[PDB]
Amino acid sequence: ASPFRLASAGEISEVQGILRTAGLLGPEKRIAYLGVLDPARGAGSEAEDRRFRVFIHDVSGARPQEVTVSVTNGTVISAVELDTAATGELPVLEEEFEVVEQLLATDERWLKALAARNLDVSKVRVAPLSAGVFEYAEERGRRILRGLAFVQDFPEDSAWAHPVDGLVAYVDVVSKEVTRVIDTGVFPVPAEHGNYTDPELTGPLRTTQKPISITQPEGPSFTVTGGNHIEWEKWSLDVGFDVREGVVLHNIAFRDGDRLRPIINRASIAEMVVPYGDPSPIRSWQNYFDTGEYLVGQYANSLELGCDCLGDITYLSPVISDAFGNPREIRNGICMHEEDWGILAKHSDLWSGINYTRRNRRMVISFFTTIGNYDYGFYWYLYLDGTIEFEAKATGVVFTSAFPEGGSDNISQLAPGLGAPFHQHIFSARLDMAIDGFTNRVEEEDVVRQTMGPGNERGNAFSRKRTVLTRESEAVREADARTGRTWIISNPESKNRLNEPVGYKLHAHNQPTLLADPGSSIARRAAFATKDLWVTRYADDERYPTGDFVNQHSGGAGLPSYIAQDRDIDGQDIVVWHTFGLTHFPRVEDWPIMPVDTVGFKLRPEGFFDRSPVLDVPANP
Amino acid sequence: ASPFRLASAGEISEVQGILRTAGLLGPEKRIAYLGVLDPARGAGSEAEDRRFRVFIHDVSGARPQEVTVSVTNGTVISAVELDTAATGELPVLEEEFEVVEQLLATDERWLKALAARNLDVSKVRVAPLSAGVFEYAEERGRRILRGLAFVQDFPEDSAWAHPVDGLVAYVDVVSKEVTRVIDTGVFPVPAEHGNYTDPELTGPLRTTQKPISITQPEGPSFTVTGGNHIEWEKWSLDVGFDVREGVVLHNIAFRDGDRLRPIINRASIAEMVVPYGDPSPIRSWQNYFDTGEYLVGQYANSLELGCDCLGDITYLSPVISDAFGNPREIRNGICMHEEDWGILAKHSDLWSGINYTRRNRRMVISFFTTIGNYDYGFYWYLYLDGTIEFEAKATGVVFTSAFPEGGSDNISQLAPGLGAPFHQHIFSARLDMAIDGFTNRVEEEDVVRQTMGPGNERGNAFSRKRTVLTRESEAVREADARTGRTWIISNPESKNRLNEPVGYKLHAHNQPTLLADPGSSIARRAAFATKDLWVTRYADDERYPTGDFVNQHSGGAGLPSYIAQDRDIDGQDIVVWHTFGLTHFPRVEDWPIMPVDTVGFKLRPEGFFDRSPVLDVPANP
Ligand SMILES: [Cu+2]
Ligand SMILES: [Cu+2]
Ligand code: NA
Ligand code: NA
Repeated sequence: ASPFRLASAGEISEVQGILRTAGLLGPEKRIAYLGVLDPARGAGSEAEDRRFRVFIHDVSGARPQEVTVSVTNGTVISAVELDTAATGELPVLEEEFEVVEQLLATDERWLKALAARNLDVSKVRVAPLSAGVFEYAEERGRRILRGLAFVQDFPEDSAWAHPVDGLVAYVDVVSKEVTRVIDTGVFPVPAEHGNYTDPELTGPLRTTQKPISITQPEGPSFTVTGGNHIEWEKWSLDVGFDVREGVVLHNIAFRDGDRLRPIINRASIAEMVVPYGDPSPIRSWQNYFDTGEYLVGQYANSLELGCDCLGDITYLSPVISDAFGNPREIRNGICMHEEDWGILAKHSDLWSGINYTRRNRRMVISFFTTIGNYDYGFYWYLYLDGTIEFEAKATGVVFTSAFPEGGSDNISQLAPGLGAPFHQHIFSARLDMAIDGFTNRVEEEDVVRQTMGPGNERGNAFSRKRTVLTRESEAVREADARTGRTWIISNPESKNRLNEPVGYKLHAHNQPTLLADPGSSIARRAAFATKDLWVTRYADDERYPTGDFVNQHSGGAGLPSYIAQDRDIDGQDIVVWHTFGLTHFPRVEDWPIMPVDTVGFKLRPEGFFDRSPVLDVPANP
Repeated sequence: ASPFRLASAGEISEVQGILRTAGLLGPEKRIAYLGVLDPARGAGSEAEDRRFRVFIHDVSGARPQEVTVSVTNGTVISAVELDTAATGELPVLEEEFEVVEQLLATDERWLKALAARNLDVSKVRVAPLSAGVFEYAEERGRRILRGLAFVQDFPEDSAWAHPVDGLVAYVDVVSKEVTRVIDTGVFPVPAEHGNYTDPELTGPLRTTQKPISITQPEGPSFTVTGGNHIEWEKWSLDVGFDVREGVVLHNIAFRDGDRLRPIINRASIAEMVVPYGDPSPIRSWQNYFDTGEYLVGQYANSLELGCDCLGDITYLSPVISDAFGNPREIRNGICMHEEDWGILAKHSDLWSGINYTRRNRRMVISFFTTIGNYDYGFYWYLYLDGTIEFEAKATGVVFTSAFPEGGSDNISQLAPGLGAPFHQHIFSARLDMAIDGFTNRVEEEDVVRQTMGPGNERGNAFSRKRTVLTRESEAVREADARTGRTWIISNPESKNRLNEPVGYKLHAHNQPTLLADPGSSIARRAAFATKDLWVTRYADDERYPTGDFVNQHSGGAGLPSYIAQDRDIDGQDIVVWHTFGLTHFPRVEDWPIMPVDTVGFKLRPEGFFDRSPVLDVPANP
C-alpha cells in the first residue's frame, strides 16, 4: 500500500511496544513528538520501511532523546541523547500547561500580588506561555513557561476580558519551582464581561437569516482511496497529517492527458510565529512559535457538520500519539469538500455568435486548531485551472492587557480599561517543488518600465525581466509590490509545445514581514520571518525554518544556517520557503470575539500547459 | 416613491417625447448617452424632480448637445452646444462600430493590402477601436475609429486566432471616409484555430463533475421593495444602473440597533482604462476607456440561471435608451443572491468550556459586460461583519498579434506565430463617502518600526502613524505595501463609546499602477491611473476621473483639474477615488479562452461599531 498513508492506531501502538521493549519508554518517559518520516528520495527502494521519529522527554530531569523507529521491522534505528542547552528544548507537553496555575496558587509571592489587588486566587486563571530566550541565565538548560493572569468571575466567564496587568511569573515545570514573580504595579482589572453567548450582550438573536442548503445529490466528484489518496478533476495528491505541522499535502500532480505531471512534492506550513509589539516588561518577551513549540496538529478541533464544514463533507480522522504512546484519534479533524467558485471562463463573441460560459469550482482541505485564546484555520484550495492556493483564517479572542490611562502607542483600547497589544501572525510555507520533476529553478520576475524614446516614441511600452537564482546565497528575496514582483518556479529541462520551460508563478500578498528590530531575540529565532522568500537545496534533515527544537533555542538555527552552505539551486531539487503574515492592530470590532481575517498565497501555472487545461469542462447541468 | 428608483421604460419614452416636442430629436439626431441624475445634496427639496442627462449626437455633422430634461415637469432645463474639438467627443455609438468594416471593404488601399496577403475581404473582420489622441492633426474635431483586422475562416470561427499584423486603418465615421491605411509589412497570419467548442480541440468533455446544488428552501434572506431597494442582514442600499458606469450602489447604510447609519452615499466604477504596452506602430495607440468611451452598461449581458448565476437568484432588468430614445430592457442584466462564506468567528475556550462557531455569508450584486474580445464581471459584496468588497473578474479572449520571429520584449507567444501584447486593465472606484454622515476625513496609516533602545530594550515594539489629509493638494497618495499602508475614512464629529472617531479602513491590493511613461498621451488622459488614491471635495459636476467626454480628449481633464482647486477636505463632504488594476502578461494558459483573473479592494469597519456587530448571529440551523 501507499507509503504516504496516514499513521494508524496500530502503528502507534507498535511504536509504543518497540520503545518499551528497547528500554526507552519507562514510567518516567513522555513522548513530546511522534510522527512518520517521509520516504527517502529514491533511496527508499520502494519496498516499504514505515519509519517514525520520536522525541522522548524525561520527567526526572535526565537528558531527552531523539529516536527513529522502524515499525516494518520492529526495530530501533537510532537513539541520540540531546543537549537541550545547546540545541533547544523539546516541544511543550500538554501536562506541563496545567502545572503553571497549580504551582503559582501556593507561592507566597504570587499570593501576595493577588492579595494587593483584592483578587481571589481560586478565580485567577494563568495563561501558560512559551518562554523564549532572554537575559535570565538561570533558564539555559531548563524547561520554562511564563504565566500571565486573568480573572474568571464564574466558571463560564470569558477570562480574557479581565487581564491582571503588571504581573508575570516564570515557572520551571520539571522541578516544579516558581523561579520569579514580577510585579511592576497594580492596574485596574477591566470589569466589563466579554461573554458572547450572554443574551444581555448579544441582544435577541436575528430571525432574518434563511437557510442556505448546499447538497451534492450524486455525491462528490472526488474519490478517496487507500484512506488518504485524493483524485479530483485531474488533480492527484495524498493528504498527510503531522502532529507538528498539521495537514501536509504530498505528491500534488495533475493529469495532463495520459501523463501524471508532478507539481509539488510536499506542501506544509512549517512554522508560524506570533510576536507581540508591546514594550511593557510584562509582555515584551511574548512570542510563540505555535507549530514548533506547541505542535498545532495536537490541538486540532473536531469539526462539526453544518457548523465548521457546510455541504457534502468527507472527513479524515488522523491518529496521533499521546504522551505515553497510546494512539489518540482526532475525530473529524480534517474536512474535505468541493465548492462552487463562480465563473471560470466566459465570452460572448459577436462575430461567431457563440456564447460560452463555464463555472469554476475548488477542492477544499481544511483543519482548525485552538491554542489558548487563538483559533487558526488552515485551508488548501485546488482549482480547476491548475491554481493552488493557501489561506490562513485567524479568529478567536484577542490577547488582552490593561489600557494605560495616558494612552499607548503599542496597544488598542477595546473597552473601558481594556487593551489589546499590537502583534503579528506570521506563517512559513515550505514547498518542496517538483515542477514536472525534480530539476527546478526559481526566477524573480519584475515589471520593467520603459522611457519614451527611440523604439518607444509614444511612451506606452512596458516589459518584464526575470533573474535566475543560481546559488542559495543569492536566494533570500524581498517582496516589491510596486514592480509587481513575483517568483517563477520552472523546469529548464521540460518544455511546453512552444519550447519554453514549464513553470508555476508564486503570487504573494506582499504584507509586512517581521517588524521587530533586527537585533532582537525574536529576529534571531524567527529569522525566516524577516524575508519574503527563501530557496534552499533539498536535504532530508532540513525540515523546519527555525530548526528541529524551537522551544528556548537561542536563534540562528534553520534557514540562515541552511543557506550558508551556498548550494547550487539552478536546475536542482529545491525547496521554496515563503513567509507571509498578518499585522494585527486590534479594532473595537474584534471584541469580544473576533471576526475572521485572512492571509495566504497562490501558485498559478505559467506555461506549464500547452493551452488552457479547462477546455474539456462541460456546460453547467 | 424613492428618487433612487431605476429608470422605467415610461420615463425614457417621456424623455424621448419631451426632446421631440422641443425640436431636439429629429431624424438626424442620435442619443449617445442617457441617464438619470442623482438627487441634489439637500437642495433637492425632497419633493421629487426626476431629471435626465442626455448627450445628443448629430449624424449630419452639426455640433452635438448636452441636454438636461425634467420628466416630472415635462420640460427641457438646459441645452448646451458642445465644442468637441475643445472638450472631447461623445461616446461611441453602436451603429458606428458596424461602419468601419463596411467602409474599408471598398477602399482601394485596404483591398490592396489584403490582396498582398492573399486574403479574401469577405473573411476579414475589423475590430473597431477607439482612437485616442496622437500626432494626426486632421482628427481634432472629428469622430475617428481605428481598425485592426482578423481573419475568420468560416462564420463560427474565432477570428482572434488569426490577426493580420502590420496593417491598421483610420476611419472618419461621420463623413464615412477612410483617412489612412498603414501597411508596415506582411506577417504570416497564424493558422491554428482557437475554437474552444470544437471537439477536435476540447477532446471528450469530462464526465467526472457531479452537480453542486445550492438552494434556499425558504427563499432568500434579503428583501427587495420599490423595485431596487435592498434590505439584507442590517444592510440597506439602493441598486442603480447607469448606461455608462453600469451598476451603481446608493445609500449604503447599516442598521446598528435603532439607528440607520450611513457609510457610503454612492459607489461606482467611474472609469476604466486598458493600455497596451506594445511599441509597434500598428498598436502603440491602443488604449480604451471602456466606461467613458464605450459605456460598459450598454453592453451588459443577459445572465443565465445556473450558468452565470448559481443558487437562488433575484434579477433586476435595467432599462436604457437606444440611439433613438426608445427604451431597451437588459433582461436579467443584474444578478443578486447571498452566498455562504465559511466561518465568521470561532473559539473553543478551555477555561469556560464554551465552544462557539458562527458562519459568514455575503450578499452579491453583479453584472457582466462584453466589449469586443473582452468580458468583464463587476461584483459588489456585502458581508455580515460590515465589510464591503469590490471584485473585477477579467476574462474573454486575449487581444492577439503576430509573434515576431526574433522574439519580443512586449508580447507573449501563445501558439505558433501567435502573440498577445502586454497590457493593463485599470479601474477607478469612486466612493462618495458618508461615514455616519457627510463630515468625513481621510487618514493615511503606516506601520512604524521602532529601534531597540530605551523604552524598547528588547527591540520588539512596533506602532503605527496616521497622517490627516487636509487639502486636495496633499491628497494624491501612493501605495506602500512594505509599510502596510492603508487609508482610514473617519467622521471627526461622530464618536464610538470609547470616544474615538468612527471609521472605515480601505485595504488595497497594491498592484502596479499605470506603467506608461509620464510624458505619454495615455498618462495625460488617464492621469487618475498614475496614483493609487485621490480625495476630492464633493461637487455635483465632478463625476468621472477623466472628465465627461473622454473620447478623443487631449488629457488633463478630470481628477488633476479637480484637485487643483485645493479645497478643504478635513471634516467635509468628500469623495475617495481608488485606482486598482491588473497587469496582464498573457500566458499560454490564457489561450484560446482565458480563465478568470481578479482584482479589487475592500473596506472594513475601524471603530465604527462599539463592539463586534455580529454578536446576534444565531448558530447554524
Ligand atoms: Cu491577532
Ligand atoms: Cu488582459
Ligand atoms: Na524539490
Ligand atoms: Na461624501
